[PDB]
Amino acid sequence: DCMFGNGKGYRGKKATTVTGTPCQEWAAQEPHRHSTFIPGTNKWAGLEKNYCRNPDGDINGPWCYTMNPRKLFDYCDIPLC
Ligand SMILES: O=C(O)c1cn(C2CC2)c2cc(N3CCNCC3)c(F)cc2c1=O
Repeated sequence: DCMFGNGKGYRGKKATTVTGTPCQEWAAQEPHRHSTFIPGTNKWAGLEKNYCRNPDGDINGPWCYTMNPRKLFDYCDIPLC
């Protein structure tokens, strides 16, 4: 699928970053601990499995926590609608 504007409403199944790195699941706390952007308390941003999302409305578009233990997050690569 494509993304509208900055992709805040994107609900597709892309689950890798721009470089191909697998995404970490939003509910997971490994390999990266995070107190923010958890599905338990954010019920409105579609924080589902390990899919690319944009809960903070970054102009750069949808992103995910990465499975690389050194690198916290990266943007994904989804075309503009
Ligand atoms: O406290 C935390 O766990 C985090 C706090 N922040 C904000 C900076 C204070 C984050 C910001 C991130 N970026 C997402 C993409 N748009 C820019 C901000 C991010 F990927 C993760 C976190 C955290 O885990």
